[PDB]
Amino acid sequence: TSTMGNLQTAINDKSGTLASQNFLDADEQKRNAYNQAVSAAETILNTAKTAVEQALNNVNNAKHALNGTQNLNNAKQAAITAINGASDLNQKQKDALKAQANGAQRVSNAQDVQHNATELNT
Amino acid sequence: TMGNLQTAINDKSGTLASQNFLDADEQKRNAYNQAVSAAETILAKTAVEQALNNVNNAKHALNGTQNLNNAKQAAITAINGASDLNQKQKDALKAQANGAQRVSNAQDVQHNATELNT
Ligand SMILES: [Cl-]
Ligand SMILES: [Cl-]
Ligand SMILES: [Cl-]
Ligand SMILES: [Cl-]
Ligand code: NA
Ligand code: NA
Ligand SMILES: [Zn+2]
Ligand SMILES: [Zn+2]
Ligand SMILES: [Zn+2]
Ligand SMILES: [Zn+2]
Ligand SMILES: [Zn+2]
Ligand SMILES: [Zn+2]
Ligand SMILES: [Zn+2]
Ligand SMILES: [Zn+2]
Ligand SMILES: [Zn+2]
Ligand SMILES: [Zn+2]
Ligand SMILES: [Zn+2]
Ligand SMILES: [Zn+2]
Ligand SMILES: [Zn+2]
Ligand SMILES: [Zn+2]
Ligand SMILES: [Zn+2]
Ligand SMILES: [Zn+2]
Ligand SMILES: [Zn+2]
Ligand SMILES: [Zn+2]
Repeated sequence: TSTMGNLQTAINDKSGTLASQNFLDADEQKRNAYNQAVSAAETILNTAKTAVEQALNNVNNAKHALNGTQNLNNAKQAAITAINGASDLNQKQKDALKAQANGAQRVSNAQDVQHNATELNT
Repeated sequence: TMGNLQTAINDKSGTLASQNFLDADEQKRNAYNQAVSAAETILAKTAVEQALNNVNNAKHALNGTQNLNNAKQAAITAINGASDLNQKQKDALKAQANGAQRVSNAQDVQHNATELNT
């Protein structure tokens, strides 16, 4: 069906999604929900229109719920806030650490910056 | 806000490799590329915030995925209207259309169906 085609359009995007920062840094429950929806759709692509439609909806909703990007932005702001509240750091150190946080490509990089700032401050 | 802008610029290469970009209308691909370039140039709060909006709006506007689903349906419709094809041929061609990973693959299926039908 047109629904089968649409479902395929979602499952075939699996691998690029799974390699994206927005997936990789999403909350674990949300990563699991996307994986489970993709597996369920793959089962079908090997139905009733309602079953295909529910599978499609479940993939789209899981995919849209991935929040790696927002997690990264939140991690950056947390690092910045820490760097700003680090009263013992001089301006040069704060600037360098801010540059690291703002440039963080992964949540772990921003978290490492926060930890390093706090360590240096003490 | 500089941090948030950086998050959008740094995603440029993965976006550019996605089918949703590659098969987007050319004006929408251009719009995303221009917005990313404008943001890169920056890397006033309101100028940073507008740059960010512009990247996010351009990214959201990319429509490769919808172009692919459209191309799939157009191929299916052609296959369905191809009165000289038998059930076996129609089925095989529908499988190819539904499995198309890029717009061009679905358009090739449509052309092939029409050619086979005539
Ligand atoms: Cl991403
Ligand atoms: Cl895509
Ligand atoms: Cl695809
Ligand atoms: Cl054609
Ligand atoms: Na999301
Ligand atoms: Na879009
Ligand atoms: Zn992304
Ligand atoms: Zn979405
Ligand atoms: Zn002190
Ligand atoms: Zn670490
Ligand atoms: Zn720590
Ligand atoms: Zn330590
Ligand atoms: Zn220590
Ligand atoms: Zn990405
Ligand atoms: Zn993709
Ligand atoms: Zn995609
Ligand atoms: Zn268009
Ligand atoms: Zn504003
Ligand atoms: Zn969006
Ligand atoms: Zn099928
Ligand atoms: Zn072609
Ligand atoms: Zn043709
Ligand atoms: Zn031909
Ligand atoms: Zn011919």
